[PDB]
Amino acid sequence: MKRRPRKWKKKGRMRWKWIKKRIRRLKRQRKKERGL
Amino acid sequence: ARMHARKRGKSGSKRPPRTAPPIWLEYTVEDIENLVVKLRKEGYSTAMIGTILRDQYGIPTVKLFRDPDNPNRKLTITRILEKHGLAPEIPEDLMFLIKRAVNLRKHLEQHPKDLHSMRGLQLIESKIRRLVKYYKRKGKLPKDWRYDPEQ
Amino acid sequence: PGKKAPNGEFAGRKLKLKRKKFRWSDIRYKRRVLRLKEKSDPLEGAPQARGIVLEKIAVEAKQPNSGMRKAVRVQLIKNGKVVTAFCPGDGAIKFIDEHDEVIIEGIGGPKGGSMGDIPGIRYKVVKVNRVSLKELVKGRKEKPRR
RNA sequence: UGGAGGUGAUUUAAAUGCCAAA
RNA sequence: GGCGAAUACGUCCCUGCUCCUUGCACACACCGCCCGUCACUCCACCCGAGCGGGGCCUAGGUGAGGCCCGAUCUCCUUCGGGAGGUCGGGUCGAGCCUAGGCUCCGUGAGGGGGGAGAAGUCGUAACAAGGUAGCCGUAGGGGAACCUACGGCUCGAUCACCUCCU
RNA sequence: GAGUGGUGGCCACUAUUAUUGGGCCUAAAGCGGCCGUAGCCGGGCCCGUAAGUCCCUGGCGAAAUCCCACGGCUCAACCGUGGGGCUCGCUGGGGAUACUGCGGGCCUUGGGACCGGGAGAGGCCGGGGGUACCCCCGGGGUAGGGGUGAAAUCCUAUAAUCCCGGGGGGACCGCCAGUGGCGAAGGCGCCCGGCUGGAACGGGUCCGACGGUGAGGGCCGAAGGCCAGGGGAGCGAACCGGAUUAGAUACCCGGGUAGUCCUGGCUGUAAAGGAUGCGGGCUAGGUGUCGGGCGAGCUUCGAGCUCGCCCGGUGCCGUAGGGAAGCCGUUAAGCCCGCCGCCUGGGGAGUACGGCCGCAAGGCUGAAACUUAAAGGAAUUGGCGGGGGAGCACUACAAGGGGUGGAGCGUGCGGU
RNA sequence: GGUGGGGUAACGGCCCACCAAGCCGAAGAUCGGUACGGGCCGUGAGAGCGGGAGCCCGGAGAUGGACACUGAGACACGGGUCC
Ligand SMILES: [Mg+2]
Ligand SMILES: [Mg+2]
Ligand SMILES: [Mg+2]
Ligand SMILES: [Mg+2]
Ligand SMILES: [Mg+2]
Ligand SMILES: [Mg+2]
Ligand SMILES: [Mg+2]
Ligand SMILES: [Mg+2]
Ligand SMILES: [Mg+2]
Ligand SMILES: [Mg+2]
Ligand SMILES: [Mg+2]
Ligand SMILES: [Mg+2]
Ligand SMILES: [Mg+2]
Ligand SMILES: [Mg+2]
Ligand SMILES: [Mg+2]
Ligand SMILES: [Mg+2]
Ligand SMILES: [Mg+2]
Ligand SMILES: [Mg+2]
Ligand SMILES: [Mg+2]
Ligand SMILES: [Mg+2]
Ligand SMILES: [Mg+2]
Ligand SMILES: [Mg+2]
Ligand SMILES: [Mg+2]
Ligand SMILES: [Mg+2]
Ligand SMILES: [Mg+2]
Ligand SMILES: [Mg+2]
Ligand SMILES: [Mg+2]
Repeated sequence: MKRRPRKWKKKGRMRWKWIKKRIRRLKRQRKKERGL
Repeated sequence: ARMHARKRGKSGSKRPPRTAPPIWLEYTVEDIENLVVKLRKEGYSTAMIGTILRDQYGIPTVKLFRDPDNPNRKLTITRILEKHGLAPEIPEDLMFLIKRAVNLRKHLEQHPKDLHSMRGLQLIESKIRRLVKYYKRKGKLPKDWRYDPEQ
Repeated sequence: PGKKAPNGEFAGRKLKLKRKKFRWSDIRYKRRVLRLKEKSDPLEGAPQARGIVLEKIAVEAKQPNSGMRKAVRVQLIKNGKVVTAFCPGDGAIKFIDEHDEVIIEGIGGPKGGSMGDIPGIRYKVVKVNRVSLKELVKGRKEKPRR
């Protein structure tokens, strides 16, 4: 992914690391359904 | 700065501004040419001949005498050697770089994991290619001449 | 960052290329050249439109304001799309009946969009059955056909 | 006087903000 | 008014208040601020079985009509020929049919996150050393914010010691 | 003011598209690092040419439209006669040579080559070691050891913890050690030997502009992960138990698989940060430290010590100047000459669709509908902290004396 | 692109027969999108940015797609033929 160091600031949002993990989990499911 | 390392060394020679040879110098032009030919026949490099002439015979650079045959230019060691047919076929710095590259390649055959030394080889070959382009432009090398390490 | 480049006398092509390249980062230029507004505009570039009323609704104001704003759903004659139009005035909703025809135009907010404390509404009613709504609100005129 | 680094440690548990301001 | 003691001559441990210094995403001033899942309402969008309808390329077949060259026929000739019908040959050709491949529009069972709203719910992850310092990369685990391991940064508080400077 | 308001579009506002004329340490923005092809930018002198460039002059670029004076409709708008401009573009000739281009000649300052005495955890290969830790065997001794805020799981009469004599194994190199050294960056620390890369200083040595940057392209690249074959001491994702808690999928405790280590490949990612791209010239001083050279003085004569100056690295304080400020300040974030990369309010979103690469995990490239009035930075005054320091109080404690909370009743309050 | 012809008012791969492997392209070919071109017009201190219906000059069309007769000139808006 591309870097947005502004997203790492914690004021008014959750941690960027776990958002990235959640997005990567979401993208796996779409890829699996595409192969079917 | 340096071509690759980007350092700023300043060491070098500081030649005073002068035109005529000094009074205390007693050698004539012919003696100097004979000395140069003798030293070349002993097997020295062009840069080494001038060093010996300066250190031992008390002769500052031979670029203080006009060329007796061509009055429009001054004398240099390479021109003196050309006047007798002892000049190198390949320019000396190119030959030295090629010689350094050949020795390093056979080291890297027994040490394939020496990655830091390999970058030195790449830089050396970059210098070689710059020089060969320049010498092709001026006509000092044949147009078909090519550098191949496998040779 | 060094000096701005290129500055050479014979470097016109690169300079023109650079200026063209970075002009696409301007959002106003991009929307005009690619014609993005015309692709999604329900009014199809017109300043006004005519439609038929389907039903009456009310929308709550945003915080920290309080109140209900009276609006209508309008189906456009020219393409059949359905939009929402605000009815300006005090008690103006009483002059609107279902199945009437109305003329609507932009509401006049920033960037050609919504305004005030009612986002989501982009249009307002101007005429009802070919009679000015402002007159009806003030008086001076009666709504035709009862 | 004022600064910049390094190594150590740092004794239980302790969540929340309604009413009102309107 | 009568009668008339015990203990301490201290400390900031508990409850609090004053001043110096330091951190702060707080100023309604920590009774502050603030995050995510599940439930409810509305809006735009994505994937998508099926279902219809259009447009382009190809390949094959067919082909109104046009032109040219032959043979023959009918009627007029100022005898030079002209006007046309029928058959044969060659060539060009709009359109039409079949098959294949790309592409557009309308519906669409089912699935997915996004944005507003205001509170139905469970917790308290971030801001002070936020009560386990916070954050980046990679990997595993968990109702949900999150937790753990290896390498990194200071955009980390307090005490003791050490080191290097002005 | 016979007009005056609403809606949509273009220019200006806007130096929010910047040639004139913007930005990129902390606010959006310098590729993780380097090598190099095209392009762009390129040191000094002499001779020639005349393509670029400048001057003069012929042939052209319709009219209408624009500007000026005069003239006709009452003046004007409008129209006519003259003078300019516009279509900035083309073409035939003549003249000049400062700059750029092209051809020839001559240089040494930038860059490269070579020689000398030295410096350094730069890299690869072989050998030899240092304590420490774990397991096994033998001797002594006997009831606990371990661990926490407090405990428990766990180990121990098959003799543990602790002490002594032996055998085996895998990883790692303490103090000295230093805003010290080396490397393009990632990174590099036991000792002896071999091979090898780069840099600084000293230089009347050699070549003679051979240079800077670099779209496409190439090579290197912490940890983790994957594919085959080994190894496995200690530590330790997942997992299994003991606790804490309202719950505790955690923090704390006892165990433990992958992994961490070696050989051959793949992946190409970090707060890969000096959050600061690289080359050149110039613009006060002061003071430490590392390498080389020079001078002077000491000396146990040491590759030793002290002081001064030059060059190159590495820190601190600071003048002019710069900046929103924090601050930077010859190691610039100052003034000037170059080249490439990137940014254009906050979200949606580094997402959807398409393409390339990879065994996989994943990498590079990258929108729109819609939504929103701020998001973001530096600094100020207060209030607060399960931050530090100093002080104080029987509506605080500590040392004491007497009580209230249980019963009946007096009186006040909520509720009914 | 060459050689030899045909056809045209006329030069030409405009069209044929034969001989070669050429031509264009990261200084953007090919393909896709959107548009008649210019003199001019709107705005701005200028450098620029945006438009090009109405008047003049040039191009193209006559419901869509093809094709001919007459003539100096047409494949003809108020002439002809087919789908
Ligand atoms: Mg506030
Ligand atoms: Mg709270
Ligand atoms: Mg917390
Ligand atoms: Mg915490
Ligand atoms: Mg876990
Ligand atoms: Mg504006
Ligand atoms: Mg700006
Ligand atoms: Mg930023
Ligand atoms: Mg960088
Ligand atoms: Mg960076
Ligand atoms: Mg020059
Ligand atoms: Mg000229
Ligand atoms: Mg004119
Ligand atoms: Mg008059
Ligand atoms: Mg007049
Ligand atoms: Mg006139
Ligand atoms: Mg024993
Ligand atoms: Mg380069
Ligand atoms: Mg680092
Ligand atoms: Mg220095
Ligand atoms: Mg300073
Ligand atoms: Mg894809
Ligand atoms: Mg009390
Ligand atoms: Mg007490
Ligand atoms: Mg009582
Ligand atoms: Mg146009
Ligand atoms: Mg008209």
